[PDB]
Amino acid sequence: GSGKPSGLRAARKLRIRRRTQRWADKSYKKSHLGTRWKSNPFRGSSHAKGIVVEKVAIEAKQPNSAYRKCVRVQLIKNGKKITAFVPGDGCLNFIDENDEVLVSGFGRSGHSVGDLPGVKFKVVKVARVSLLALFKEKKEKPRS
Amino acid sequence: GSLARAGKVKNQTPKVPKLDKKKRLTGRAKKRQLYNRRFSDNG
Amino acid sequence: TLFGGGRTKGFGLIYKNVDAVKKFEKKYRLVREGLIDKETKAGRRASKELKNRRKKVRGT
Amino acid sequence: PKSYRNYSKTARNPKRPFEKERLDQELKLIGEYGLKNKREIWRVQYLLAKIRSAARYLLTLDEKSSKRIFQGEALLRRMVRQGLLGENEEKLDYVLGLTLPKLLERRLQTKVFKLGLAKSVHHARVLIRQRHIRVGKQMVDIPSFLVRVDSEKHIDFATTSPFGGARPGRVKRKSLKKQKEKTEA
Amino acid sequence: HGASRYKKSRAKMRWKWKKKRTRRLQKKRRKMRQRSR
RNA sequence: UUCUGACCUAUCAGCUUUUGAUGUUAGGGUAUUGGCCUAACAUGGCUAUGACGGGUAACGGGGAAUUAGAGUUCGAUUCCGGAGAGGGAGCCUGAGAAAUAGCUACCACAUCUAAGGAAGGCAGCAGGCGCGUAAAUUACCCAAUUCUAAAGAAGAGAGGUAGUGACAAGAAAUAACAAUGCAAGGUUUGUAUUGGAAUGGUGGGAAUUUAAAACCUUCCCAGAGUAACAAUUGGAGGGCAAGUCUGGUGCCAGCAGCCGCGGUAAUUCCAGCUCCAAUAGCGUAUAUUAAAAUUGUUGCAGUUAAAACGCUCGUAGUUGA
Repeated sequence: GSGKPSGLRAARKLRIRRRTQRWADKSYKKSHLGTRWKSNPFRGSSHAKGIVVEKVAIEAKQPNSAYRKCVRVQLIKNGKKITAFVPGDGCLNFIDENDEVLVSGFGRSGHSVGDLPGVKFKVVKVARVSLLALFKEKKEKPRS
Repeated sequence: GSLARAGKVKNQTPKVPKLDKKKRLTGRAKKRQLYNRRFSDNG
Repeated sequence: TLFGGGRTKGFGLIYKNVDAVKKFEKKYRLVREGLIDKETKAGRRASKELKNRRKKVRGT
Repeated sequence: PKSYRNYSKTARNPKRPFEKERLDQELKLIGEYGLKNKREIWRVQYLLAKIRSAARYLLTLDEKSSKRIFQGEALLRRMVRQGLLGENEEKLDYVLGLTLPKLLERRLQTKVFKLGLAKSVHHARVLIRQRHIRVGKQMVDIPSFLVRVDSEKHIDFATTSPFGGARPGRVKRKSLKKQKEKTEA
Repeated sequence: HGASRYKKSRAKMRWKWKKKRTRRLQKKRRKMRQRSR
């Protein structure tokens, strides 16, 4: 009493009420609506190959003061322009004018990361060579 | 400008070699030795 | 031998006569015992030469 | 087609890793039982938990229920075969009474150390690993081998080992022999 | 906002005023629709 | 051919019916029932229990992942059943095919041409191109497993065997021990200098295994002290286990799931040192379950935090002294 129907033959109400009310969940909407397969430029891949269009220096969100060196990349896979982060300070300096990048997601399932403003992707390999190795120097030598 | 400014600190710092290192224990030996170092007299 | 040896397990067969050995034993096993090496060694190149023929144009 | 043989994971991870008191308890278990990995604890724990889950299912099922009494007698009989339950313990509530040290004690390295064939759990582990132990005339290389009730007193040295009374033949021992022989010659 | 109206905490400008701006805006848009069609 | 069982969608509510929709009759057709097809005659039939459309990154099941109990997600992908063989379509042959290494034609492709003409179809096995975030050899064999024939004795890229394989899964090294020095305990136990014992991997030969080769195992030779026969991956403010450790940068460079660190003495950046976690594995992304009694049958909430239809009647609905 004072709640959901107890009735034996009331499964119909419980199913319809549940079915309709399910949609307000955020994860359920993204997964069960078509927008997933549409609006994501990675289109259900973790990873994508693109080419660097522009090197840009984005200023950090209000609590911090700092310019984050980033790369505007055009995906070859779907022909889409994205802005991607490049980890490693001198690695951006190493990276070339129209570099071929293997870009990934950024640890947050299409949501924003830290003080970066809508930059939802990060480049993790360039010209088939590893970003970590480029950052290291003990590990694998730069490309020719 | 900010394009110039990029990559400073790693290049800037005066790097030092990692010099002479003795090899560590592995495995069961390393864990047992660690257990003894922490927990025997010092537990 | 099995792990740590000192034991060897196998399988043996002893036939009634030499005619039985010829009759009911496998050719590789007869070779392994002692018999001549296998005939017509060529894989599928045999098939390739075989399939070419049209109605007694040539035997070869 | 694919191979039709089955396979299964050895363990379940203990989650929430930096529970200090739990972590240090595992280190004490490693220290005691001559183990190489937390995974060793976790596999023996997983086996114990599988047993505990079975024992819970049986004791939750009714008295005199045919499957339950059969499977229960079979389980206890197996505990007797393993020697995991001994003489003084003989019902499903003693299976619930079973503990992770009791299972760990079943390891061959523990038995070798206990019998005093080797001087320590690690020395026992290496003695087994160097193929120098044998259980009932079977050479064995596995220190984690879980002994049955009968086999505990059937543990002695591998026959073709030095400790078996056969040849050492070692590079050292042979080198000394060559040195003596060259000296004499 | 949500479907539910007003709820001035600290909030912003007046909800009735936001509503006035949108009602006026919708009419303006309706005039753009009229221009179109 | 009977019964029973579906994901999402109402910003899809009336559909179906001259072109058989639904019935009746008569025939024809079929392998046989059958609007299966033709004629004649009826005017029905299906629809909130969501019909009819539309979506689906939708082959179906046995099942898989996570499951305390519910559940939730997932099921090309070893078996069973279906579908398809460039697109559509049509036949022939035969008991069985609307076959596809059967045929014919059209469209989409496309090869040789002697310029008249002619022939071609990998979503069989390799291998290649393109696509891409992403995936192996034109290897050897019919010995087993089975299949087909004029059925033993022959065939079979079915099937087996290797090669490439850190997809996963299991087992499992990277020391052990005695001397000394130190430590604590007053004549004991524990542990950083030394130095003699034990050993696989590794290199070679066999026995053996095999279609053959290779692996396994087993034996015989060889054979470690820096046991160079070289443990890595990521951390040490908090969440969260270990440093107010040593230098450098100076709100810059930068890092860091999140909070944050950085404006000169940085416990977070760049090095170095020590320490810690897991370990031959550990990072990273994306998707997914738990987390979430944060979708709630079990098991939610609605005075003030989000949420009682303005109100009442009322058919279906659900509930019924």
